[PDB]
Amino acid sequence: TGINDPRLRNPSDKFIYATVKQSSVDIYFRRQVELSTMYRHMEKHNYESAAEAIQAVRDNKLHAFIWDSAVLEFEASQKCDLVTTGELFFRSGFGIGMRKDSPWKQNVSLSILKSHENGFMEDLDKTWVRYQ
Amino acid sequence: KIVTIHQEPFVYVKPTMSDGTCKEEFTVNGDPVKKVICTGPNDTSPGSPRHTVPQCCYGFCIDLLIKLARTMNFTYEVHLVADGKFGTQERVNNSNKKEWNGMMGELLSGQADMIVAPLTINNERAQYIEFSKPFKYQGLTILVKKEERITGINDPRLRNPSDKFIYATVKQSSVDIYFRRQVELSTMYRHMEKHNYESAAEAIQAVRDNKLHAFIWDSAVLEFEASQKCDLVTTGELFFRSGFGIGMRKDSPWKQNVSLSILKSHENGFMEDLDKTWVR
Amino acid sequence: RHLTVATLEERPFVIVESPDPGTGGCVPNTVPCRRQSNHTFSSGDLTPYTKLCCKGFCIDILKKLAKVVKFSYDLYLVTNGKHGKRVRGVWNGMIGEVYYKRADMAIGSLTINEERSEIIDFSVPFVETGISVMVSRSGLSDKKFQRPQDQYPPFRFGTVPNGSTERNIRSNYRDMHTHMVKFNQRSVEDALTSLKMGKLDAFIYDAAVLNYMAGKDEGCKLVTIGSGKVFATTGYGIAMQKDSHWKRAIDLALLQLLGDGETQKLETVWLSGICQN
Ligand SMILES: *[C@@H]1O[C@H](CO)[C@@H](O[C@@H]2O[C@H](CO)[C@@H](O[C@H]3O[C@H](CO)[C@@H](O)[C@H](O)[C@@H]3O)[C@H](O)[C@H]2NC(C)=O)[C@H](O)[C@H]1NC(C)=O
Ligand SMILES: *[C@@H]1O[C@H](CO)[C@@H](O)[C@H](O)[C@H]1NC(C)=O
Repeated sequence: TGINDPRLRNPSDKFIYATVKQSSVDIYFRRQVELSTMYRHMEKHNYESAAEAIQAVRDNKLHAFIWDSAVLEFEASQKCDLVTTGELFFRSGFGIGMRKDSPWKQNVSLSILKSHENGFMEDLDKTWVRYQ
Repeated sequence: KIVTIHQEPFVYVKPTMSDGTCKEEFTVNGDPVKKVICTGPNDTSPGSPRHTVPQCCYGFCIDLLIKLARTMNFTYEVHLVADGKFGTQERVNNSNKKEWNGMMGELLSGQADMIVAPLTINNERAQYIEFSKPFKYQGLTILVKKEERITGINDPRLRNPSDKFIYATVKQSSVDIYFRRQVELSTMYRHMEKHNYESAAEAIQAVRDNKLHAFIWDSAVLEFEASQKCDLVTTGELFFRSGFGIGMRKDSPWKQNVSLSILKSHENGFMEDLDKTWVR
Repeated sequence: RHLTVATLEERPFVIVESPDPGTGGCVPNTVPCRRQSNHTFSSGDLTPYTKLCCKGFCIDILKKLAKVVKFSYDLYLVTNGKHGKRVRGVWNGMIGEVYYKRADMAIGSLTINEERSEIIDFSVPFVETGISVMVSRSGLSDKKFQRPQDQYPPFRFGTVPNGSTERNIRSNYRDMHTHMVKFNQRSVEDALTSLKMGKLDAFIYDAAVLNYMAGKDEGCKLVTIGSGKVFATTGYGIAMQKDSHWKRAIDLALLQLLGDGETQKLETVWLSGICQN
């Protein structure tokens, strides 16, 4: 049941769950001190990439994999042999991040916003993620 | 001095006969119910001619007070509360200081020396009235008739009040204090001041008449009426669990006596026998 | 503004752990704690007390109490007896450490009875609990309990001795108490494993701990009666020294915080279960 299952609310040895080490969700679980116990489980099973964890779940080596939405529903819609669960409890954005000093910050911001009002990434989604 | 409020799950009040005594009514086991003569107004004061007519009264709290009195060997006087409300500190009209009313006020004035009722323990009362250990455990829940099973205290339809859904509680009561403390719930408190009732009977009948939609009150009261009246169901879990504890005046010596008495009553389950006598 | 706090290990409320060797201490939510070490058991000054990290529900509530009433505290685990019993007229455990004043207060799976009450001043109970029976998958009026030593193959059930539950049973059911002393158990999980194959029929103990058991039980074995049918309704409360001044402050703070509703969240995060329903 999403995130509020005592299966995950209370860490359990019989159930395996993890993510990729040195990632953003690592910081999420680190700042969520009350979730540190599950972070303790993280220390045992953290992966390095997505594909091998995906295979492990398909091999049932990993019971559940927490990760970002977009990639995950993409994989679900493509392969259909695995099922997603839980709502997007952490609203976030994929954005172009870069150095504070360089002047392209505002330029790239306005350009991507213009593409958004132009629906260019909507066309990209149709090209890559949608129609699957 | 005994003061209380008529509460069917705990306090049964009936008119005495012309001769001025209690009816010889016996339990299903054949033993008579132990009843006393509690004086006080004949019906609620605004609708009443303010006649402090003594009436027969008996029940759970009466049974336990009789037991603990036999344990401590002291006589008593029984008289229900004048206003019929529980009470709280309030900057009343034309005043400045927040003042109690109800049995707390009657005790602080000295009209009664100790309370016997299914009273809820709250920190606000704790500063002024000495609560002993709880004698019963209970919770707070919601009651409806008989389709949108209400979502306890997590339904938005409660969080954003609607004119289609009408709900309230009792004024100057513990639930009022609770809804006043949680400022996040204040909007429902703002709903409260629209339709708040004065006693359980009229609210229960109105819900049975669908004048109200749902009523927030004690778990024990609602389950009692459901097991006896039927046709109405509680919903949602006990969002606030607490105790009914026998309260009494600050710093009077009897607190430790009654505390250990209720402890030993829980030891032999005598209160459980009382419940089986009153809750089947 | 400093107090002496002592407890022992009762899983869902008390968790003892070795401090993180890679950090020296450990992660937050834990408090330093140590062995009950007397003058003879001081074990030298090279290691005056083996640091341990103690965390749990009681730890969280005492943290909130400290942050509200503005008092400090030192924690040490208890060894001499589990919690306390008038052993030959002499109390042990936290009861002994408080009544004889090696300790200031007490916290944990402290069931309030009458005897402890005249012996030790208690607080308002911060959580409710009581007697319950759990069996693998009927009432204190049943012949299964009324006279389990009269008919059928002898019904094999028991509990842990030297406990408040044992005190009540011995004070009400001396014949059944004599039967139960034949079926005493080393630990709660020991009897749990015993009944997982059927060494003992049912266990009689605190309702809360069995709720924590069944809620996390992989086999989902439920108590003798739905909702536990908790007998002898009691709770867990803070234990104070006789007529201690702290009583009013701690009671007021505890009741105020209980009314604020965060204790509901603490119980949701600590004692919730999976197949409890
Ligand atoms: C219960 O209430 C009691 C009165 O308010 C009080 O405890 C009582 O204390 C007196 C004083 O010791 C006891 O009286 C006995 O002792 C005196 C002095 O030795 C004798 O003169 C008496 O004859 C008698 O033997 C009472 O027995 C005692 N009451 C009880 C019930 O024990 C405390 O407020 C409360 N104490 C308890 C234990 O509940
Ligand atoms: C009767 O009550 C008096 C005063 O309350 C007390 O002194 C006496 O001990 C009691 N007797 C019994 C048998 O309880």
